[PDB]
Amino acid sequence: QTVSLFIWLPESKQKTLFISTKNHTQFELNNIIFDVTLSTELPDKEPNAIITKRTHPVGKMADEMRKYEKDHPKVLFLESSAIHDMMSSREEINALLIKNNIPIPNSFSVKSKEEVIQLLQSKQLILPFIVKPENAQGTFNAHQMKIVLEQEGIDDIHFPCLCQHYINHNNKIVKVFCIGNTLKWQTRTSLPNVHRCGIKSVDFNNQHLEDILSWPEGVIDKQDIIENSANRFGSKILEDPILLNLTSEAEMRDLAYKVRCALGVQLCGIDFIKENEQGNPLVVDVNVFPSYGGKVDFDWFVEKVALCYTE
Ligand SMILES: Nc1ncnc2c1ncn2[C@@H]1O[C@H](COP(=O)(O)OP(=O)(O)CP(=O)(O)O)[C@@H](O)[C@H]1O
Ligand SMILES: O=P(O)(O)O[C@H]1[C@H](O)[C@@H](O)[C@H](OP(=O)(O)O)[C@@H](OP(=O)(O)O)[C@H]1O
Ligand SMILES: [Mg+2]
Ligand SMILES: [Mg+2]
Repeated sequence: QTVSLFIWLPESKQKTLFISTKNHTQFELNNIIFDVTLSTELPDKEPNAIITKRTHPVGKMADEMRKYEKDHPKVLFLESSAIHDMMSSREEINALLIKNNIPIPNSFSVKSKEEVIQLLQSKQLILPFIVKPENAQGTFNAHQMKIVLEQEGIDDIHFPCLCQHYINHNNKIVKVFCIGNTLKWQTRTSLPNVHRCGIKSVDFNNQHLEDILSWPEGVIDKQDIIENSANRFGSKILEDPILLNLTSEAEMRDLAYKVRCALGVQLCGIDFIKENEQGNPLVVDVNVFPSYGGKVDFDWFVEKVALCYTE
């Protein structure tokens, strides 16, 4: 039997994702011959599956994608417009995690300051909390965060947004990348533990963590400033999370399976933290068709996609 897989990615994503690339590649896996094509444009001939990350929620690619899906219903998308749309909403992601009993820090999708005030006044939302845009993917603004340390810190929040209780997690985050059942994981630095010293809020873009160098004195412990200032608070690789006693392989596989089932996604990245590095994983982010840690082997990627396709 033969299966055609078509990888549809712009050069920008091809460059960040792959060490190198190939046009024609054919291989056999589990008694099936896979023909894999990579292009920046949609296929002229209908394949069995299209493997794609939609660069932006709106625009030409998004439009082409929706049209193609409608007009070629037999083509499997990894991942579809519908999955990208859901994964572009922090509300929709967290609703599915909650519905599927996957621990997260306490989270509220809010539309207004009045709503935030009521959540604070009723002791539902506990300080400090991080404010994440409702839009989750495809822009610089999607990653523009505020940490609210005191009630007065709510004044300049951009709505709609997710307000999520801030967990002091000792500046370690576990990243689990999935190609279906195939996993890759790592630990990175994250954000420092924060202190409620009187400062009302601080801001950072997750793509520009050097913002943290400018936070007022007292929010971060002096020793944490010493330990992280040399790399400008950048997202730095740490030791393997099992070796660090943060998690186990079985825990990561269980969590990743639960998230994939909850969200109906095969190609994703899951970020989780633990309060004081102990207890339940707390999922803080799920991303469609992620970085996989950057610069991955092309042949590895396509074989694992083929494996996923069979399953
Ligand atoms: N509830 C929480 N408590 C403490 N820190 C949190 C947190 N939620 C997120 N963080 C920190 O903020 C960072 C950015 O949050 P998040 O991962 O949700 O945004 P994002 O979707 O912009 C990241 P990506 O670039 O991986 O998509 C995380 O990497 C983590 O360091
Ligand atoms: O895999 P991690 O380390 O979690 O980071 C990814 C983010 O999670 C994605 O949201 C990025 O996509 P966008 O820049 O389109 O939002 C994505 O950008 P990319 O698709 O260009 O690689 C990555 O930065
Ligand atoms: Mg993240
Ligand atoms: Mg994200």
